[PDB]
Amino acid sequence: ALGATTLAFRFQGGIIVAVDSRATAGNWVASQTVKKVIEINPFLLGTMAGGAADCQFWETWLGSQCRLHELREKERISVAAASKILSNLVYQYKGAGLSMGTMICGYTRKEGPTIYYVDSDGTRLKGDIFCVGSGQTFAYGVLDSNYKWDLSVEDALYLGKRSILAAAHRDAYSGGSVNLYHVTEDGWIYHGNHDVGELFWKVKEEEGSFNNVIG
Amino acid sequence: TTIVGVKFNNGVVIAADTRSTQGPIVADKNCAKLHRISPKIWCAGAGTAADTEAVTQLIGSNIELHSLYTSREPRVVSALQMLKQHLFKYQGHIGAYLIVAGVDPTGSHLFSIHAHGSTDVGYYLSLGSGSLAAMAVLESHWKQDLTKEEAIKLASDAIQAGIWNDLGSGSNVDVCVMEIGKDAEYLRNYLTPNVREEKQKSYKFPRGTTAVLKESIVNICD
Amino acid sequence: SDPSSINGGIVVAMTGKDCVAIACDLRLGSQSLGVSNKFEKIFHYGHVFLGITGLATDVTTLNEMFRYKTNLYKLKEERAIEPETFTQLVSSSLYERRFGPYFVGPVVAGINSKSGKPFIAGFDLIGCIDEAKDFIVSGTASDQLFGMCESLYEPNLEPEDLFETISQALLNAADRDALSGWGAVVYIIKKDEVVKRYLKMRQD
Amino acid sequence: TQQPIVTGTSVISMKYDNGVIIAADNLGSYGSLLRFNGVERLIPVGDNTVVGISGDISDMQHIERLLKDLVTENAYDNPLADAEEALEPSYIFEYLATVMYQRRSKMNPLWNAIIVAGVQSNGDQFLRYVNLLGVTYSSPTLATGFGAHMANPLLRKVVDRESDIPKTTVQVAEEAIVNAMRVLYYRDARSSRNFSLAIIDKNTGLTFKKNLQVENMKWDFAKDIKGYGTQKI
Amino acid sequence: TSIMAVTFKDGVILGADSRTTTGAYIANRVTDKLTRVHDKIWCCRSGSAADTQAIADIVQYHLELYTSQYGTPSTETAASVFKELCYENKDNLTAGIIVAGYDDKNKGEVYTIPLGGSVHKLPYAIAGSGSTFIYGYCDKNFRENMSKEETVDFIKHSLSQAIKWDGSSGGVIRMVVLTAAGVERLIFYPDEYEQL
Amino acid sequence: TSIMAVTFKDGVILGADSRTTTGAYIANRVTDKLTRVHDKIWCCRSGSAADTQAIADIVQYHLELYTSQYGTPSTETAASVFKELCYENKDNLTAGIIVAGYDDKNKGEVYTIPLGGSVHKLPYAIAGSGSTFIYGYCDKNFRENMSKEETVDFIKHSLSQAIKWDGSSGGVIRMVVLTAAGVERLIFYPDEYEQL
Amino acid sequence: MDIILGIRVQDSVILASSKAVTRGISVLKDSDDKTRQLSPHTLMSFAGEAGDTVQFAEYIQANIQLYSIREDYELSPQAVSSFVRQELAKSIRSRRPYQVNVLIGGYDKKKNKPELYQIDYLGTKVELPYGAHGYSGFYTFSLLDHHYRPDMTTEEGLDLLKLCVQELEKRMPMDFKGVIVKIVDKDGIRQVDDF
Amino acid sequence: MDIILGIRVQDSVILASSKAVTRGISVLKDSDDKTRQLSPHTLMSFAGEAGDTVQFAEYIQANIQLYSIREDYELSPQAVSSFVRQELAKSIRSRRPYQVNVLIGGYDKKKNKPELYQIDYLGTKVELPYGAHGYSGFYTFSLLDHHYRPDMTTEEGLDLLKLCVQELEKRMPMDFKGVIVKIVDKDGIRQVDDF
Amino acid sequence: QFNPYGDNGGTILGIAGEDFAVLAGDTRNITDYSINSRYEPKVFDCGDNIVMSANGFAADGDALVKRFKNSVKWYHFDHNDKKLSINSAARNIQHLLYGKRFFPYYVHTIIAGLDEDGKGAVYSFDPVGSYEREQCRAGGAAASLIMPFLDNQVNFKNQYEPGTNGKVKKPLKYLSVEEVIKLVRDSFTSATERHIQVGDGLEILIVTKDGVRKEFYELKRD
Ligand SMILES: *[C@@](C)(CO)[C@](*)(O)[C@H](CC(C)C)NC(=O)[C@H](Cc1ccccc1)NC(=O)[C@H](CC(C)C)NC(=O)[C@H](CCc1ccccc1)NC(=O)CN1CCOCC1
Ligand SMILES: *[C@@](C)(CO)[C@](*)(O)[C@H](CC(C)C)NC(=O)[C@H](Cc1ccccc1)NC(=O)[C@H](CC(C)C)NC(=O)[C@H](CCc1ccccc1)NC(=O)CN1CCOCC1
Ligand SMILES: *[C@@](C)(CO)[C@](*)(O)[C@H](CC(C)C)NC(=O)[C@H](Cc1ccccc1)NC(=O)[C@H](CC(C)C)NC(=O)[C@H](CCc1ccccc1)NC(=O)CN1CCOCC1
Ligand SMILES: [Cl-]
Ligand SMILES: [Cl-]
Ligand SMILES: [Mg+2]
Ligand SMILES: [Mg+2]
Ligand SMILES: [Mg+2]
Repeated sequence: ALGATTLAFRFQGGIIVAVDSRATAGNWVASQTVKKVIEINPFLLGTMAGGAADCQFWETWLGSQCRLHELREKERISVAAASKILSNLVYQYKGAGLSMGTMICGYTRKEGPTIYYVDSDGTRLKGDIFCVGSGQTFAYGVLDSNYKWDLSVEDALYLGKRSILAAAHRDAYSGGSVNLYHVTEDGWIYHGNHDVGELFWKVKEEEGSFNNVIG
Repeated sequence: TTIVGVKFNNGVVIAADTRSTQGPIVADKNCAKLHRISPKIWCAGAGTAADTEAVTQLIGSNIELHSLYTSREPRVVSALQMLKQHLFKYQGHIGAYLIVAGVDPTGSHLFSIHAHGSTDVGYYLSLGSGSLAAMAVLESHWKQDLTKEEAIKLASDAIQAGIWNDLGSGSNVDVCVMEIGKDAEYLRNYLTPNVREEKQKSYKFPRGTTAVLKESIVNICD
Repeated sequence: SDPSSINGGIVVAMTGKDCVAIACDLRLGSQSLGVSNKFEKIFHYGHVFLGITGLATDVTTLNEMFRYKTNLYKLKEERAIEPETFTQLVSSSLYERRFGPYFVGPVVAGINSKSGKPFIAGFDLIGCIDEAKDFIVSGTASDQLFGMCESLYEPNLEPEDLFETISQALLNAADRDALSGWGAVVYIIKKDEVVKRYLKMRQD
Repeated sequence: TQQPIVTGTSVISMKYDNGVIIAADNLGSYGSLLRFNGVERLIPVGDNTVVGISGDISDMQHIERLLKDLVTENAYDNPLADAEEALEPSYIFEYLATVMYQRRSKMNPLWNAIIVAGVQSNGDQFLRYVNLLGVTYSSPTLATGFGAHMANPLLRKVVDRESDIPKTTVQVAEEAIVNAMRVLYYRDARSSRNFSLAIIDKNTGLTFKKNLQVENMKWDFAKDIKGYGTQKI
Repeated sequence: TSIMAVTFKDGVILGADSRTTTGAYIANRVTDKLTRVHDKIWCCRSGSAADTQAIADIVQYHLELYTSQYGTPSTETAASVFKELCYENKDNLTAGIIVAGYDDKNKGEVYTIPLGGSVHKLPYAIAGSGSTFIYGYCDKNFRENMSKEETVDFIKHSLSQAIKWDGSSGGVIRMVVLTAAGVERLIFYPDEYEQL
Repeated sequence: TSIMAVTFKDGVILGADSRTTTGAYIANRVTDKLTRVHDKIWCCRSGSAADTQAIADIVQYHLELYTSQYGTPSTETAASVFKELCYENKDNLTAGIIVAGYDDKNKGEVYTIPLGGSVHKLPYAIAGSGSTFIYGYCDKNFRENMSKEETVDFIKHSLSQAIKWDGSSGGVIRMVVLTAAGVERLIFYPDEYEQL
Repeated sequence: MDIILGIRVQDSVILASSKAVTRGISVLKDSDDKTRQLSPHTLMSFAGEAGDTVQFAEYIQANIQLYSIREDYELSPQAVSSFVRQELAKSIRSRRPYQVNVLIGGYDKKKNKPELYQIDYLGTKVELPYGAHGYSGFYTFSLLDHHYRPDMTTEEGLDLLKLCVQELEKRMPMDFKGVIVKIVDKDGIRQVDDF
Repeated sequence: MDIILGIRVQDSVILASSKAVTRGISVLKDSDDKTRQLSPHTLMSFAGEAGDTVQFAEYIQANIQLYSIREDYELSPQAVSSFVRQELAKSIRSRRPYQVNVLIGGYDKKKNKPELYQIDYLGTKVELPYGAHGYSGFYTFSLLDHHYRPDMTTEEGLDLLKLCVQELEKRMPMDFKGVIVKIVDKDGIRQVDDF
Repeated sequence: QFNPYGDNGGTILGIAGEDFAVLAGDTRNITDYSINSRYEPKVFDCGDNIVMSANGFAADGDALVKRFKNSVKWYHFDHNDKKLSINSAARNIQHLLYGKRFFPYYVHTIIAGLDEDGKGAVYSFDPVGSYEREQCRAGGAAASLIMPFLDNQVNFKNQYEPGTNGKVKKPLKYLSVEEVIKLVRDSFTSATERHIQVGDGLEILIVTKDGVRKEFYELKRD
């Protein structure tokens, strides 16, 4: 039962991944410092939406399976194969009550930047843009209107950061802070933690947006 | 809640704790559960807080008008009868559990009333979530021919049993003594055995700690 | 489908030395969706202040109702209503709807013009009065406010100090509640002057 | 998933300076029917432990059998079975608590509330509770069912904390227990007048008292009570 | 509850226990379930304490108003008023009442009123949760035209057994004797009746 | 059902009615609820007819196998086998059984086994839906070390009342006498016991 | 899911409302106007339970028109919105409540300012720069929150509105068959025929 | 409501399948291919419960490909359809059944005839000239019943198919984001990129 | 129907310092409105300078702690008496909890100790195994009361530097063990006042490189 805003999108320079940090137990805000990006390995990322434990446990388990693959095959695992290992696993547990909605993100030679939406009822979708969580609608709006394939890395990082902010503002169960990631062929790069409180006022002033809010 | 009533030689005494809950939360640490129906007829209330206050005030109002109409001091049985008929009519939906006590020209009286409209007579009574803890004390220490000072002791000891052992009850002990031929004495916070200890630190903030966007003078005058 | 937690919101009130303070957040939502950041929950009828949390339609309705009743009170009595009397009016009006109640958590705050004594009070949805020396809390973050107020509060605070204490109680409680926040307002009330300050808080 | 049929009510106990006391009435109820009157719900294990059980009686008889079998098994290939390697209250308790939690985890509980009272080999008093959920706790006073609501308040007036234990004698502690059993007879609708009481002392050992009765009761004031309010006759 | 009323040579005797319960908790151990609706017309109350009290209060009002206009009412008339209330409000009541009274013409009479609101005139009646355990005993031991002392022993022994087996019954045994002589209240304590 | 077993000077006597019901319809008015599990160990059956028959058949099998290996079993042993079945299958059974037997050493013994599967050794036992109405009568009239004729009258009068008040009990009164002399079957018809 | 949107700009109020009427698995109509003119400078759009919507809108319309005739005077948008709120506030505790959500767009001629009011079926009123009902807000508010400026023109407001409709048409599951757009300003109410 | 259609004409089988994938109030994707090639001359489209659809389709695909390698021979559409039916017939009485409906379009090289099979999740097989699953049949069957002729060409079949999609886009409540069309004939399987 | 879960109340608190860490918890055990024990410890020394508490349903809490203590014991056997790091213990506990994902332990778990750099560490778990390292964490009945207070006093949230127009935040800094215990004591006395399930006593376990020290403080018993 976790409110969240997670996104991931393909572009010229690889993949951007952005998430919020809030965890709620009803109305009660349990945490503002939750890590919703799971570092499966140095080349693969996973997002956490739905069950926190289900996502943590099985995407950590996934990293173990990926390490065993490259030990036996002497080759990096494809994003396709990694995502399918996870989707086939949760499909076995279908009906039992697992709750997940995740994006498995990676950049390889044969595939290029690749994103797979994997979900607890067995769904496995390849795509360019994905948004998941209680605040996904708010983030989609900013993404759809501003997204282009030929985005620069600087502008793409801002777009993902701005999209989470949009949801954090409107969605009650999204917020805390923003965690950014850039996925390249040589691995992922962490682009810091950004407190939404400080980030909102900063974006308001610099961008001219959020006129409905007094500041 | 924990509430009790005890009869003695020349009158009757009632007592109550002072906790008021809202789920597992303590809303009021020092609330008054002892109500005045008439000068010498007082009521201890347990259950739904609004209901006990509302029903005691309504009957108290009607008792006053009745006392003026009849040119007589009100009787406990009148308050008892008026309360139970009101509660019975609402089939328990008004969640008031009361201990009614007082002195009148007929003598000293002690009754209890339940939400559905049933009444009981006794020398010692207890109601509320801590009634079992209180009744255990009453059953252990009560005797016939109690004095005023013995009855107050027994009553407050019964409330303390509820305060310590029942999570629904807590804080202080209120008492009201109704003796024949005398004015009723309401002893608010008769015992205060749950005083908060000194805090380890002062949390007084330096001035200007809080960030402010706008200031403005509010006009309360005409 | 719990009327008291659809729209969200909080109100807190405190006493100081020859003063009172009452504060509220500005959020109005429809469950997860935030709708307005200008929804003030504190109203005043003369020098008596009333904060109301709960279902927003009932908040608006009750304000209009007590404005109605206090205006008629003043015309007949030829004087403004006092906090102690207003508290009883609120209780009466709510219990009148005992078996079809307004889903609200009101809070009264003010200073008696005759005696000069600071006064605060709280109610449940059917009119039970909760009078207090120290503080009153209400709303979806009432648990959080109870924890802040019980530790931060001390008696006989000066208006300027009292302002900081109530503001910090509200802000940190609101940040641990999803349905509260999006702005805040604090009223500092002295015998013959009232200051209203808008706080800067995180907007998530 | 069960439902209890034949049941036993409160079991009460407390610590005193040299040992522990435990008591329970001799009734086996069948709903509102007070069906069986010769039921012993205190079961000694060795000469240093007494297990008091409330709840379902068929499940109680099962536990009796387990404890009896536990003594037999401990004696196997054990020359010090009546000495250093004899059964301790802490051993007996942990065994039961293990069983109770395993049974709740299989959704097939033993519908009981148990108090294990005894004295350890080093003289320390042992008093601990366990129930159908596998929940465990210890305290200077322990009670089950109605006893938790009515007896504990009375026993805690004697021993309110740990420091009050050396100050409490066996005479005073026994008096409080017997008084508590009377109060339960006044106020528990599934209780009986007849009961058993057991004392485990570090010096005088195990004293098991059967066929006790509640006495010195107050009923006389009932004659003065007439009607339910207005009635004078 | 355990309650009963028994007719005999000189009149009628009502009998009852003194226990009031809330689940398994005894809310009152010295309850008075024998209640006066008229000088020599009394009733035994079983079921809801609230319902039976409300009913008895109304009946007492009706019979007081009857007496002001038409003089002393019959025991049959009293039972009819009880019935009318219990029958017409059967959906909202839980009350098992035994009506007992003494006339000079009709002598001792007993009417029982179960849940439905039906009326049954009997030589003796038993009711309440504890009555189930003494149907056999009471049927075997009841005789018509017993003496006062015999009738007291019959009620005492009967309610003694009812109390022994029924957890919902206990405390003291109250009795009310209705004869031409007047109205006599009796009480019997545990130490006496338990060891019968 | 109404069933009972009573110990006396020379041994033990089992007693039962003969009614079997499906709702309010009497499926069998001449049922035999007294059943043999061993030469001088019998049982009274109450509850589900299917369950009690299945149980008794298994116990008879266990005691027949016991006898082949270890000789004649005790009445306590028989009660233990019944208990084991009733306790371990308590979720799927509705059986209230009274076990009664005669040893030469232990004489007459009675064990009752309620729904839960608990065991209770008693001087006498009563069970079944109709037993509720005779708890008072049986408690007042039972004595230890009665004669055969006294015990027969006690059971006859007791079950007579149980049948009179319980709609789920009726027909004939069957009895089985267990002594050193042997096994004697008795029967008593309505015209006799009804007018007691 | 009847999509109704509202945007208040510098000098006007713009209301956009979906054209589809669906019943079961069939789109019965694709040209439905989900609005009523309450007065020359006040417009109300609506969405909610079938039947209740039109019945409520026309009932309000009749009451406001009655007021206009009686006083020979147009009620302010604020006054109309308060009247509408009170009717819904009564309704929610009735035997069968009106399950209708509304937006009220009006131009106040005394203040020379446009005004947009959002009122849900419970009687929850708020004045806003931009508003929506149902799931519509979940998509558009992020866009409006970003691109909305308080000093925009009517033409800039229509472009901002087009951006919202495009986003809804992309991400919403149901086909709502486009929108009818209407503008409220100092000169009254008019419809944009080509959208 | 994942639209899947099928039309058997003179010399080919045409399958049309919707592109939308919806989850809650969001269209997650608008370019989804709801089909798998079982063999060079056999194509299966599918629709139903999320996860189950793809898992089932790929499982069938693997089994048919295994058969092809083992025997160095392509199974007939009739044989493949029977195998698929039996798997669903087993499934329906399992602990957790596959909730998947399929159309199987194939060209039989021995008979030189196109063949279309409709199989629902219960294992209910029928050979048809035209077929559909879900609510799709409720709109299109009347059109197909009318304009369908057995001697039509592939181009005539595509025009007939366009007519069905237009009717669905007009009357269906949900936006299914168009269709991917594929043709199965003597030369194998190919996709129509512009539809 | 049989309900295998229960609520034994209580509340716990873990704070992490620079070179130390504390794990506190009240000693009260309850069921409904009754008190089972005024002193029933639920914070345990598990070895290897790891302290642990599992609050909620006591039976599940005792089982988990017992299993983890056992896990530590076998880690030594299988890995040549290697010291179990706090991060390794956390991951191990995740697997214990998730092993019962479809019949959970109804507990909120918190562990405290020192990381491999010697700095204070606190980890918190949900009932099914999700975990996170944190500076500050309250768990249990009164977590909602305590936690926002810690946010304000430990992490200095919503506090800005005086005179800076709310532009410059108050700087984060490590607190002393003495200052931390003050906050813990004040946190629990406040929670005791307003939560009925909190009281009786407070037991704190402090963890430094030197070892594990204990401190006990009385709380209100009402
Ligand atoms: C002991 C302390 C507890 O048994 C006593 O019995 C006291 C009696 C004194 C105070 C007169 N009882 C209570 O304090 C009583 C306990 C209780 C709670 C709920 C139902 C029945 C009894 N508490 C109350 O009545 C509080 C009083 C507040 C603290 C001023 N009221 C509530 O808890 C109300 C319940 C109102 C109610 C409505 C309809 C039927 C029954 C009760 N609950 C809320 O306000 C909760 N919620 C908050 C958000 O707004 C919507 C309601
Ligand atoms: C024997 C006990 C049974 O036949 C007697 O008949 C006596 C009659 C005397 C007192 C005249 N009956 C009772 O004592 C009677 C038993 C009973 C209970 C419920 C329904 C019918 C009969 N007890 C009561 O009426 C008590 C008296 C109070 C404690 C002073 N009242 C309750 O138990 C109320 C009754 C509410 C009610 C329910 C259905 C119909 C009418 C009224 N119940 C509660 O308070 C609920 N209680 C809350 C605590 O948890 C357990 C349930
Ligand atoms: C007295 C009657 C009650 O204590 C005795 O105990 C005897 C015991 C003798 C026969 C050993 N009991 C019965 O006669 C017994 C009563 C009974 C009924 C249901 C459950 C438990 C006890 N009657 C039966 O067992 C009959 C015997 C048949 C007619 C030969 N069986 C039924 O009534 C079956 C039982 C099904 C069942 C239900 C629950 C648990 C176990 C078995 N029921 C039906 O046929 C249903 N019937 C259909 C027609 O409409 C009414 C219901
Ligand atoms: Cl009564
Ligand atoms: Cl049979
Ligand atoms: Mg937010
Ligand atoms: Mg019969
Ligand atoms: Mg207490």
